[PDB]
Amino acid sequence: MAKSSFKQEHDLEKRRAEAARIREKYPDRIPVIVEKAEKSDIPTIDKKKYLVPADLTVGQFVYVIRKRIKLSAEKAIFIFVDNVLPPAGALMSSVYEEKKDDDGFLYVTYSGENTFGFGSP
Repeated sequence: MAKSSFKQEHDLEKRRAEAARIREKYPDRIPVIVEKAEKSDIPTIDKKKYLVPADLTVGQFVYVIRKRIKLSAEKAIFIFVDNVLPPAGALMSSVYEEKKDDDGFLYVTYSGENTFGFGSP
């Protein structure tokens, strides 16, 4: 209902392994799986999945998306997961190991705001 991707393509072995493999490896980079929300209207960003360092926060991950993906000036991005709205400033890292975790891999879903929805080509 909230996100849509991994639920269609399950592969814990991959998530679990890559998760513990990285935390054991050294980089300790936050595995972020960006996915388009159901009511998402912010298309352009190559979401899919990619490992992002834990040396940053939630809003930093947002800063990663940097709302430069055909986004508007005064506007920005917004993430929804499991019907939530992360602290966007906390710390995807600590957070990853303090509240939200499934194995070590982090799954997120992006969504925009009053970005694009007027006239399409």
